Amino acid sequence: KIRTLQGRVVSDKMEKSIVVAIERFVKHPIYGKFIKRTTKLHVHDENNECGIGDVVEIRECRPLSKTKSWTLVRVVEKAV
Amino acid sequence: ARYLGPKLKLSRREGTDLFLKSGVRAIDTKCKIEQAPGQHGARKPRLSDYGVQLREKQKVRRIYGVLERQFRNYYKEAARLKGNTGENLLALLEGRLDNVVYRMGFGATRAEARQLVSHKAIMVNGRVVNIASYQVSPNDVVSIREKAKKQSRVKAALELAEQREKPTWLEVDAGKMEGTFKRKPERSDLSADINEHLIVELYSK
Amino acid sequence: SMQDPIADMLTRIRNGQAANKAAVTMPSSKLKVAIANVLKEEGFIEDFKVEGDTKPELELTLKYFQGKAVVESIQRVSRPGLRIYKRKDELPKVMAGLGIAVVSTSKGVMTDRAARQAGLGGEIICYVA
Amino acid sequence: ELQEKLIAVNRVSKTVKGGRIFSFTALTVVGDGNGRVGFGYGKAREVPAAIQKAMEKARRNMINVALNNGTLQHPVKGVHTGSRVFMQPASEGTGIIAGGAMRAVLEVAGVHNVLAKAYGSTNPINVVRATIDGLENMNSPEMVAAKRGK
Amino acid sequence: MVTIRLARHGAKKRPFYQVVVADSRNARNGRFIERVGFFNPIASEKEEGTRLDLDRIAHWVGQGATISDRVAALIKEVNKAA
Amino acid sequence: ATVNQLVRKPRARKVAKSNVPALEACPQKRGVCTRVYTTTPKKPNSALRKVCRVRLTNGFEVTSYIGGEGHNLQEHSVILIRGGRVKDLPGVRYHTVRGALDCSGVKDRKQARSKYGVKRPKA
RNA sequence: UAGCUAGUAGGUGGGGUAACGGCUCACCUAGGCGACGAUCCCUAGCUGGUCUGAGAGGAUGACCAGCCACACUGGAACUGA
RNA sequence: CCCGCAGAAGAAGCACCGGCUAACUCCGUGCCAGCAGCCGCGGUAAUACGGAGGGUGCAAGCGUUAAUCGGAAUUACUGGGCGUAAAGCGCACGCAGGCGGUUUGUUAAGUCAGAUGUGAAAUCCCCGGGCUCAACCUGGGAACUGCAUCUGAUACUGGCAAG
Ligand SMILES: [Mg+2]
Ligand SMILES: [Mg+2]
Ligand SMILES: [Mg+2]
Ligand SMILES: [Mg+2]
Ligand SMILES: [Mg+2]
Ligand SMILES: [Mg+2]
Ligand SMILES: [Mg+2]
Ligand SMILES: [Mg+2]
Ligand SMILES: [Mg+2]
Ligand SMILES: [Mg+2]
Ligand SMILES: [Mg+2]
Ligand SMILES: [Mg+2]
Ligand SMILES: [Mg+2]
Ligand SMILES: [Mg+2]
Ligand SMILES: [Mg+2]
Ligand SMILES: [Mg+2]
Repeated sequence: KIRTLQGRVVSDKMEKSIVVAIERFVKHPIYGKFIKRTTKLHVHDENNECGIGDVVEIRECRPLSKTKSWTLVRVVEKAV
Repeated sequence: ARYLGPKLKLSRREGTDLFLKSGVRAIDTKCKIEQAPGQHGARKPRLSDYGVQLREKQKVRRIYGVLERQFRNYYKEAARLKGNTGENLLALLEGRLDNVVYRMGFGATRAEARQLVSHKAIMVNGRVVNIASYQVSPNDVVSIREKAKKQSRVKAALELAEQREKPTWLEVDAGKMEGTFKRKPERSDLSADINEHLIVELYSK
Repeated sequence: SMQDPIADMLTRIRNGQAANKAAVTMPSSKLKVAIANVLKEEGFIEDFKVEGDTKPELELTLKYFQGKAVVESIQRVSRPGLRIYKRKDELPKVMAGLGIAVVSTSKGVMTDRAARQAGLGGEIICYVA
Repeated sequence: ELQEKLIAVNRVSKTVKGGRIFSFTALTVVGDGNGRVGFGYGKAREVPAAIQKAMEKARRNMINVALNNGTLQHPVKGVHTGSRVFMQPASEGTGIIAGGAMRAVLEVAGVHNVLAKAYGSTNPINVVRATIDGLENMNSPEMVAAKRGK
Repeated sequence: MVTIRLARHGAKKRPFYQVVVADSRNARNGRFIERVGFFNPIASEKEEGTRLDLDRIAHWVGQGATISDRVAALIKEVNKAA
Repeated sequence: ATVNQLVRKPRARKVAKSNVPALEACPQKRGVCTRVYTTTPKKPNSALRKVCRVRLTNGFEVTSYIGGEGHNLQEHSVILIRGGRVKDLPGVRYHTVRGALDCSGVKDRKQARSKYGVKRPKA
């Protein structure tokens, strides 16, 4: 359940894993202005049924691999 | 210390009697009210917009016999306590066991009183007190030590206590030589034309 | 304008009264009126008419007193790429309460007063005064 | 209760054919405890002969302010020439907090307790009126509902 | 070995201890879970002057709060049953 | 400027140059005195003032001034650098504290004795 | 300093830890990181907090307290919770 | 800590006074001696060097140096400028990035509201106690912009659908 995130499966050239850059917002701690950010994670997909250009929610969990601590939960959007 | 030097020579650098040495004559000759505060009495000391707050300083200051630092600590806090920081300052300068004890007939000159308190010869609200810079809150049971009620100082002093514009913010019966600070000396009743619209600036830089 | 609308609105009025103009005009929009109410119903304008069921038109009838204008101190704030948001303990208070700041709270847009009165924050807008 | 206090007295000069001359300049303002203010400015070949002209022109041609109890009310801010000034309402107790001109031009303008500061140049003959400019906009809390309400 | 011991926090000569539930191998008065009452060694009869939060005491002893002597004495010294 | 124009490269403080290199937080350092001389002032002034090139403990050899009338400062005579520059003397960004280590304080100076070096006149 | 990285990024099975994991090994895929600034160079123990300041902000991390690291230098394991 | 015992007795110094800056005179010197934070002082009548007289300011301390912030809105979100004072690329196209006319529906991420954990204690601050006061010690509360979570709000912003 956690919270997940409809990140972007920017990468998939891996096996059972996919690099995903999550978009994020935040006010500047000084000038104050909503700015976009990124959260590139190494998700896990045993069946590898995600795909690039797609959109999916990622959830954190047991440290699967050195950097990979998240797994695929669902594929909201996809296609290209 | 507290100047410990010539009182008149210091009163000249101000003019308006700063109390201190009294209980007799003073003023009009025997002092030289702004006649020669030093040597250039003639040469007009045309102060600046700054000279005021600064010259004012010595008055609300030396008149009570205090140092330069001890004063700041007072003023700084004189702002913390909610309310008009201005007068809120004179109050503390009043509750001081110095002027308090003094303003009740005891001792001719505040300094003459500072000695009494310092020498255990003073008592307040039961327990004895020998520290001048003691914030004497109202309602206290002030009174000279019965271990010296009849000495001389307080005697030849309590006499002029009458001439001293009878304080209202308090009630002191020269009788058994006791008194109690009724309530805060509301600026007005504080018989003084002194200007405080500077004390708040010179220390607000 | 060719980017931010509301920005022009607040201007149009401040400009008009600047030169004792009758009443400037601009293409009406839902948000434009929500900010308009807080003008006529908040003492700042006579009233606003409409024109065009598809191509509307706002009509802020400016005002002036003795020998000067009424709404003589208006400015935008939560402009794009700089939008401002604040909580109840942060709510504005235009010119020491003497002025007003349109605030788009979750419960419709309304003057600074209705903000605290209703107890809530909202997208601060201009500083009418 | 017309209060009058000097602001500044520079010398100012000018060169000419034979040699060069001078015309001392005097800056002064005027006002009453109530809340009126009326500055001025004059000059002459002597400190006094000029100081008087300045005041006279000052005591004349003046404007009033909606001065409150003793301080101000809303955020006052008047500008003029090369100088920006800001004045804030200092609650009772905090005496007049100002530097040069902006100071003297207030202890007579009625305002007793207020803390303000400038931004631009410190030029006196410019900072003075710069303060008045603020007063110029200092409207009162009342009357507003009149211009707007009904 | 958590327990409710005493920790000196008063000025020199005029000590003002502070009972708190902390670890056994903990420093003088550093690392600590939660301060349960105190104890002011003076006098002059000022109504009170040495609370203790009795109810909090038990909250931990349930496990293994090795409440030291002095502190344990506090429970008694103060109206534990009143 | 523009908010975003900053987000790229926010404003920055201009690192002030410590007009006192042979400082290193040290309010003063000992010396060695490589040599002492008598140079001339800038341009608007005259008179040959007294200066000295003392070598600091950190090998930061520099030159200092010798305030006050007269001085016993010889050559190998060690001194304690004070700091503070001068005007007529170019480069000289330090002064020798009189009445300390080897350098003796002024002579017969019955005024502002704290400077230089003169412990009470005679009481 | 504009490129950087093979146990490198991930996957299988052995092995291993108190326990997840290239932690390690064999094999397989050829990834992974980077201008939202990697890699490299200089510097620095981190925080509560401290100083200054109207505030925002700037400077700082001594003594008190929490955390981390270090114990002649480099290296290693033994006992044991 | 309290009592008593002689006896003013044993207990003042430092800096500054040309302008910023409170506080002036007289001598000696003569671009020499030297002063100097800045502007600048001195080449026979120095309030600026040195001494004295005096005064001004601090106080068991005073002054000099070193160091941070302040002033400095002088890196400026608050809170700045770019015709000539420093400052518009020689000019276009355009990726990323930033920004987005208008109406409705939907979403509820930005945002607003309330609840909850949590943001150690101690500094700080409000009130109030304990040292004769104060320094200091100490009770309670506030506060800890924060982080996340739960449930709501839907005006604006963002997403989707329809234009
Ligand atoms: Mg004119
Ligand atoms: Mg300037
Ligand atoms: Mg210096
Ligand atoms: Mg494995
Ligand atoms: Mg180090
Ligand atoms: Mg500031
Ligand atoms: Mg070793
Ligand atoms: Mg002067
Ligand atoms: Mg000198
Ligand atoms: Mg002479
Ligand atoms: Mg700044
Ligand atoms: Mg500029
Ligand atoms: Mg140019
Ligand atoms: Mg061009
Ligand atoms: Mg805290
Ligand atoms: Mg929408």
